[PDB]
Amino acid sequence: PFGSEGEFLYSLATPLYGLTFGLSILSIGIGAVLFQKKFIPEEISVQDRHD
Amino acid sequence: GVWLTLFFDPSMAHVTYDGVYQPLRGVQMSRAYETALDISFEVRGGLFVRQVHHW
Amino acid sequence: GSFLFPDPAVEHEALTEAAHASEHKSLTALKEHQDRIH
Amino acid sequence: GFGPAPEGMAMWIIGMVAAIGVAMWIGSRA
Amino acid sequence: SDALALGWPTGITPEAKLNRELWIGSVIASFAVGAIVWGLIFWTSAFHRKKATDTELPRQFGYNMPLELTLTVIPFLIISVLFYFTVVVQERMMHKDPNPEVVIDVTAFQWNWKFGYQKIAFADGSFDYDGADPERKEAMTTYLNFDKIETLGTSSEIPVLVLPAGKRIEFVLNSADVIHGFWVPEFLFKRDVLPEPKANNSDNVFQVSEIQQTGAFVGRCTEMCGTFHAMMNFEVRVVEPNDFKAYIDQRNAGKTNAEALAAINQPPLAITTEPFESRRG
Amino acid sequence: ADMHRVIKRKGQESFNFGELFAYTKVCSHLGCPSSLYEQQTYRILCPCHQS
Amino acid sequence: SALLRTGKQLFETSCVSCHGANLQGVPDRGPSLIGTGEAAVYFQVSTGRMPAMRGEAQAPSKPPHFDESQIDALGAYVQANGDVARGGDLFRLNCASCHNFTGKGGALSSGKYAPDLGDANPAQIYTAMLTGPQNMPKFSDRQLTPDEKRDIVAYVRESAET
Amino acid sequence: NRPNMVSVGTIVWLSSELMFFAGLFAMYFTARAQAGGAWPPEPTELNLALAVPVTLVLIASSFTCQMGVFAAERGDVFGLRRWYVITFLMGLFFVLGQGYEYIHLVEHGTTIPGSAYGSVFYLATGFHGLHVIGGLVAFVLLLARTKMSKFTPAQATAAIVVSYYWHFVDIVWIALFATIYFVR
Amino acid sequence: FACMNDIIALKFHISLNATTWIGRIGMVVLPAIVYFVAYRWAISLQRSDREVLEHG
Amino acid sequence: LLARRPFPQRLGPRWTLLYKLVTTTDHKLIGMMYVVACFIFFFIGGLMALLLRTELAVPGLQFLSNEQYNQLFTMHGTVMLLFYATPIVFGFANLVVPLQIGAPDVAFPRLNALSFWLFLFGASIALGGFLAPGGPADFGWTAYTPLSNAMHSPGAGGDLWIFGLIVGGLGTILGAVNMITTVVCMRAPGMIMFRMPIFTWNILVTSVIVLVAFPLLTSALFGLAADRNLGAHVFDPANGGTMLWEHLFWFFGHPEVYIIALPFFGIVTEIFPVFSRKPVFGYTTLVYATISIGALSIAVWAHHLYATGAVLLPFFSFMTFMIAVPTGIKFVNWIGTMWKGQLTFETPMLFSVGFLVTFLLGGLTGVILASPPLDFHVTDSYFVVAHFHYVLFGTIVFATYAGVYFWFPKMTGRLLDDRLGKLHFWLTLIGFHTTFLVHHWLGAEGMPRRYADYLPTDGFTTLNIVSTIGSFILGVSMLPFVWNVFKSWRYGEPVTVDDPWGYGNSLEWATSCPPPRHNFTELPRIRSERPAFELHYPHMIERLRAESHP
Amino acid sequence: LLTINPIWNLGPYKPSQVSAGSQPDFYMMWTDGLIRLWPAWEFYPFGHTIPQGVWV
Ligand SMILES: CCCCCCCCCCCCCCCCCC(=O)OC[C@H](COP(=O)([O-])OCC(O)COP(=O)([O-])OC[C@@H](COC(=O)CCCCCCCCCCCCCCCCC)OC(=O)CCCCCCCCCCCCCCCCC)OC(=O)CCCCCCCCCCCCCCCCC
Ligand code: HAS
Ligand code: HAS
Ligand SMILES: CC(C)=CCC/C(C)=C/CC/C(C)=C/CC/C(C)=C\CC/C(C)=C/CC/C(C)=C\CC/C(C)=C\CC/C(C)=C/CC/C(C)=C/CC1=C(C)C(=O)c2ccccc2C1=O
Ligand code: HEC
Ligand code: HEC
Ligand code: FES
Ligand SMILES: [Cu+2]
Ligand SMILES: [Cu+2]
Ligand SMILES: [Cu+2]
Repeated sequence: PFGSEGEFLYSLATPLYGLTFGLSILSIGIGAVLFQKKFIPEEISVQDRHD
Repeated sequence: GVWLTLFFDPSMAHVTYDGVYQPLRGVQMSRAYETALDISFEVRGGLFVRQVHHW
Repeated sequence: GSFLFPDPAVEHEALTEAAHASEHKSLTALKEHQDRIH
Repeated sequence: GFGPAPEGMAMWIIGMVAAIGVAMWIGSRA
Repeated sequence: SDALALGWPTGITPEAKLNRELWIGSVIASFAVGAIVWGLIFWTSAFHRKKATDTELPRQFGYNMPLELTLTVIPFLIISVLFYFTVVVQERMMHKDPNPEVVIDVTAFQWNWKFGYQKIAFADGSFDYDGADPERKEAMTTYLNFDKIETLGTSSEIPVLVLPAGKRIEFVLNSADVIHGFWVPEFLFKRDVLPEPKANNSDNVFQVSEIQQTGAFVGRCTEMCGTFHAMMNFEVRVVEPNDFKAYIDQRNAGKTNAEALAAINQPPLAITTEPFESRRG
Repeated sequence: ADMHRVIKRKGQESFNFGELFAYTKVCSHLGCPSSLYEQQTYRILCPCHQS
Repeated sequence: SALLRTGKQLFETSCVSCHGANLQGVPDRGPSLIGTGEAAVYFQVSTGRMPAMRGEAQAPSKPPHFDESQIDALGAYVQANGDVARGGDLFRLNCASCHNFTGKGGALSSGKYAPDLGDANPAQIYTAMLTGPQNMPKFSDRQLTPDEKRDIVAYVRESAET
Repeated sequence: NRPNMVSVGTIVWLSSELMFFAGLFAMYFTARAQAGGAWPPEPTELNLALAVPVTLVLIASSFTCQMGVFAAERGDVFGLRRWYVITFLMGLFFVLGQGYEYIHLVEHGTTIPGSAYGSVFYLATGFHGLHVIGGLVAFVLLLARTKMSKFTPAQATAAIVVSYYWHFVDIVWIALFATIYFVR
Repeated sequence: FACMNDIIALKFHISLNATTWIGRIGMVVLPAIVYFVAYRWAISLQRSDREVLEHG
Repeated sequence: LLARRPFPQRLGPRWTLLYKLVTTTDHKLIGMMYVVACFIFFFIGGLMALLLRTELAVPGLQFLSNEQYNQLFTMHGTVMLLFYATPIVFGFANLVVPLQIGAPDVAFPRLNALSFWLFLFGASIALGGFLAPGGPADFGWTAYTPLSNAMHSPGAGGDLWIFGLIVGGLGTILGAVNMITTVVCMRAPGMIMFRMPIFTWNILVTSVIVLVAFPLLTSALFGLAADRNLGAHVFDPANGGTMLWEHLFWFFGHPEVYIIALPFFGIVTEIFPVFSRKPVFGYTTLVYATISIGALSIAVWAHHLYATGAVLLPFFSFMTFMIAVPTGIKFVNWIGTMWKGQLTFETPMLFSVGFLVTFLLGGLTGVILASPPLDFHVTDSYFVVAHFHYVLFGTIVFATYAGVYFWFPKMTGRLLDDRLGKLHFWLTLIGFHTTFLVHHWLGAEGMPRRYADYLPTDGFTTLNIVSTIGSFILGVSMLPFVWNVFKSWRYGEPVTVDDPWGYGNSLEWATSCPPPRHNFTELPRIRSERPAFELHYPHMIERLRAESHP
Repeated sequence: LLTINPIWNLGPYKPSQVSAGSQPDFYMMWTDGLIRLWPAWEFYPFGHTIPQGVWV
């Protein structure tokens, strides 16, 4: 409750679920872009659409 | 949203709260509102999955 | 180099001769494909 | 207000900025 | 004369009769200078481009260095004469003589005036009030000079102040909330009141020598106070010194200014100003 | 103090008893409860669409 | 203490219409209570657009603006947080422009008198002084100590009763 | 033989910010003279500890920022980067050092309302606290700018004028350290 | 920005009565002058692309 | 032979201005955006005075409320001084200063654009307080601090006033950084700091004074907003305070008056040797005069504080007399440069003469007001409001219209019309006899300034009617000027001529009108104080040296 | 990090209660703003009525 003793550790429950879930795959997503930008070779492929 | 329907009861039948949130104690609420207050409060990390699902 | 320390400048002229020619290869690639169509 | 209006404002300046600003880094400009 | 001073009332104090005397000595000395420059701008309206010179013959010259040294000292000498006469007058004004002979607090609160009488001691030693109390002051935990013969002056009473017309008169200028201004237009002088003038290194109080006329004169507020700044018209009267001794003694038994001015056959309300209808509602 | 500035309805002429009135909270347009009172100038502002 | 279940249900029944911890759009909303406490959040604001919940000279009845137990409970719910003569003179100096003359700075007709203050009492005055008012700057902590607030409240109360 | 326009355009501007701290000193001295009967910290005590170990960091920041601006004039793009990260992390120690001094003086003494000294302290040293945070922004926007081009003399000129801003902030704090702690 | 006018009323300090009259008058006026400030913007962006081709 | 187009292109294409306005660094275009946007604010601020002036005519309080009057001399005093008169300084500076020296551009071209757009959004915040419920700033443009508090002035609009003058306040500090470093670093080869026309000196000197005044105001308005939004005890009368604002605002207040006065002394110095065909009499005398007024204007701030109790009176008395000496020298160097040479009263010359006629009463009543016994009676009266409408309205109306009529066929290439130009002067000056001359009489007998309503028993009725009839004549007079500009912008007689006024002095009259995008096609050989008079007239060079020095 | 919808502050939907900020999400905000801007235009073509809600 609002004037309790462990109220501060409750108010950091759902932010600690956010900056540890979301910052994990943000950093996995950043590292997987930086593998594509820096190691997978740049290619320019042209495909004739037959539409 | 598949997660969030494992805990939600969508009826409108009236029932008093008698749960864990201290201001809303003994308030005539629907069961759709009491289980929406059980996701936020009485499910471990259920407020997170509820807030992700709205954003 | 790094954000604080450089590379020994033999590995710099190799990473900028093969970098201004790896984009010049990209420029004559589309130029010799645009002239094939038109 | 604390309902949908400052939450809806915080969508466009935090969420969609960091969802367009990512795509301008993954994608190109042509 | 009257037309040379640009719309100036003849001052009722002799410290303002010196002030109007400096004004007429300053406007005429400026209408001298303002007609020299107009006599040179409109003299070049006799110097047009006339049809007599087919070629440009303007006689171009730029640097007449024995002339700017003349027309720098001459504007410096007119100032150095008319600066000496602006320190003598501001020394004769604000004289600060420690025989008060009446002290009138003004206590300009939010959007009206609250005059209060303090110790009055004539040169004959006749009236000698001597004891406007500080017991009301110590209840406020302040600085405002509270008195016993104080004039409330609500928004429809338009507070008529009464001071005798032959003695030294001292105005302790405090204020309650906002910076107001204190200006009788016949006292050719202001000193706009401040909230806490002891802490702002302000002078807080001035004196006039005497009132050399009788009648009743207007009072106005000048520095801005807020919405009803234009409606803070106080009003002063100048009864005889023999009639003023009967004023406070009728007042000390307990009446109002609508009743205390009837005992000395004065008009009970203000005569040069009136309450405002839009402020009353 | 303000009784002469009261205009009764043509049909609802005598539906009051001693400086009292009873109007519905459910407003006459889309049915939100009108609750704001405005004790200075008598207005029955409703929060949903500001009638 | 005040029952916070009653306080929540009273908030929902009577204040949710203009306040969701936010302020009412129409005119000027009361807004979130600053330094929320029984002393100021309890004290009503009859002056202005806001309606007066507490009714002076009111016996217990089913139709009522507010309930002494209801008021305290709601003031508490909103407040989650998650020389008498000498005092009067000081109040006139600080509030001399508006309080002086017992009048109102905003409106000449409006006054600090009991008819203007309705069901006034020392506690209601102290509380509005502490956090001041909707249009008046708060005085506690920021400007005046508790003795000074208590003394100025007493002076205003004695002046208005007499 | 041309007098480095951007350097002239900064020191002409840096004389304006001295007048911004002229109206903030003139609030301090007029609340010390015409309001201080006793010494101006009446319920508080200004500790020189945690005020001397944070003003000896800014003085050493100017001893490392000027070593960075020596590297821009020579051509060391990486020597310019090394001595500004020292200057950034020691300027960030000043904000975190003084920012802990403000928390020590709110939950223990005078906050910004409710004190005559409490308003002329959190604004004289407060707008200096925003000219350091505003200065550390200019180190991020300069070191990241050295990562994008060939380090022209225009990249060096941009590092001259950020250095002049940091020495200005350093000297103004000496005019605040030798005013409010020693001339109490 | 007219559905949240009560939040514009409280926080931004404007009105609750005048935020519909800047909406109801604005519903006709503002989409009429965004047509003019974008048709004359999109053409002036075209003329900026011809100065980089003619001159460089 | 010599194939041309009959009449030049009136308006351009569909879209040659909307973009290329947003993305511009051309000082010739940002100069024309300061000028046009300030006349948007010369009408918004100026129409507020006509609503002030009809309430005062009939002695009742007719249609404006009491509180609505008090928020219409603030928003009139703010918009006229700060949102019209301080940016039109940098309006004429962006048009002319890179031209009068041999410069291609201002020094920092993206702080020229940023200094404009800080003004245009800083000005629409302060007068964006009419949208507030409680209206804009009730307190005056001086904003004295027991009146401007959290509980005396509670509404926003007063707070929007404060942060509309720090955004525009930043917009002039950043503009004075340009105007110094342009003059310091970007002159033509052969242009020295001297032999450079006096308008560029006045922009050089006032750009110093902007850096002294406007940061000190910005430091005061962050001190006032800390007192209002936060709780603070700066500007509190128990802590100095209510005379602290009297010393921080007026230390801004008088050297902002003198950044309004001096740059429009330089336009008037620019016009006299063009129309009276002989040089500036005492050129370097005007250089040393401006630096003195640039130095004296800062140490005289408390002449606005004579009747607020106690300041040091003999210091600010004598030093306020000291500005009358160099401005008196600047009048000797205006009649003297107009003296022997042959006159032609075209509309740029006509307005500079009406400058000399009307500024004199403002300067004469300035030293009337500078002495405290003459000031103790009229210090917050309608004698003051009479004073600064002979001394602002000279520099800001009769010397901006002197400069707009003089650099309209340089910035646009069209001659602004003269038959519709002489009408605009004599609808202004005849409607300026009638407006502000009578306030000298009206205020010294007891009508103080900032009053909404007065009483009909006073003798103020038959003199406020005179000052209201004339105020509409001064309001009608803007109508044959807008019609002059709106027609002669795109219509109007072309100038295929590098100097339309015949005898131009400075370096801008040697380039084409309008100039190219870097102002110059051929720089002339600079050897004297006026380049474009040695050029266009080679046979006068033996007379600019021998026939000088009487 | 950012809270989105506290349904525990305002209680259950009871038709007697009231909420001062009754607003939809931003995708449905233009529908609520459309109701506020249309003026009170009703018709009454017969004994029946046509409310303001036909214009939305
Ligand atoms: C206060 C709320 C704030 C909350 C935060 C929410 C903000 C959203 C996140 C923004 C995400 C942006 C993209 C991120 C992924 C890309 C990452 C990347 O590197 O790609 C490179 C990318 C270019 O890559 P490229 O496509 O390959 O190159 C093509 C050409 O270069 C192309 O050349 P060009 O001509 O096309 O120019 C391209 C460039 C043009 O360049 C620019 O225009 C600007 C460049 C810098 C932008 C970012 C600066 C800082 C970001 C915000 C900082 C906030 C501080 C205050 C917060 C207070 C909170 C209390 O434009 C862009 O790249 C688009 C950037 C989008 C701007 C974001 C706007 C932020 C909105 C603010 C919301 C405020 C929240 C209010 C809510 C309040 C509460 C309800 O450049 C960038 O985008 C840089 C962005 C970096 C931001 C990340 C955070 C910075 C951390 C560094 C701190 C260093 C510490 C000390 C270091 C010591 C010394 C070094
Ligand atoms: C850009 C606009 C302005 C200029 C220029 C200007 C020039 C002066 N002003 Fe001023 N001003 C005051 C004194 C002077 C003096 C001495 C000069 C000088 O720069 C004027 C220079 C003199 C001349 C240009 C004449 C030169 C011609 C010749 C031929 C020289 C020889 C003649 C002499 C030496 C005459 C002396 C002899 C006599 C017999 C009078 C005073 C006085 O203590 C106040 C306070 C009033 C109050 O209490 O509120 C004041 C107030 C204002 C205000 C209002 C502030 C407010 O709202 O409170 C504004 C807006 C303003 C603008 C301007 N003012 N002035
Ligand atoms: C730059 C400096 C200034 C200029 C220029 C100026 C012009 C005038 N003033 Fe003034 N002024 C007064 C009268 C006039 C008149 C008749 C004019 C004239 O030159 C103005 C000419 C009129 C116009 C120019 C209006 C033309 C309107 C038209 C043609 C229609 C407009 C149509 C539309 C659609 C508008 C929107 C247009 C768009 C483009 C959107 C009076 C009263 O008779 C007071 C006393 C208030 C008091 O009690 O203290 C006063 C007070 C002041 C104060 C002291 C403020 C204070 O105490 O707080 C200052 C500093 C000042 C400066 C200036 N003043 N003036
Ligand atoms: C493109 C388009 C809508 C074409 C319509 C075609 C057509 C002719 C239709 C005829 C029918 C008519 C007249 C429809 C009228 C429009 C209508 C009533 C509904 C259409 C809804 C709709 C599809 C809208 C799309 C527009 C939209 C929301 C975004 C596009 C804006 C663009 C191009 C980029 C966004 C850039 C961006 C991410 C900015 C973020 C930062 C900013 C400035 C956000 C601004 C912002 C926005 C945009 C909010 O929606 C918002 C909502 C609630 C609170 C705050 C905000 C807020 O701050
Ligand atoms: C349970 C407490 C509570 C309820 C319920 C409540 N208010 Fe208020 N109201 C306050 C308090 C406390 C203030 C004083 C302002 C402040 O909090 O700073 C106030 C102030 C106001 C004001 C401003 C008055 C002024 O002079 O500043 C208005 C208007 C107002 N309320 C309207 C309403 C309306 C309309 C309702 C219901 C329809 C309502 N209030 C219900 C506690 C309440
Ligand atoms: C600068 C403004 C301001 C100051 C200072 C101020 N007040 Fe007020 N006060 C108001 C306003 C406005 C109201 C009207 C209530 C409202 O705002 O809704 C008010 C109302 C009151 C009321 C209620 C009167 C009624 O009938 O409702 C009391 C009691 C009061 N004030 C006491 C004080 C005391 C005690 C002081 C100082 C010791 C003080 N005030 C200083 C502005 C102020
Ligand atoms: S719901 Fe539309 S008016 Fe309340
Ligand atoms: Cu007053
Ligand atoms: Cu007044
Ligand atoms: Cu001045």
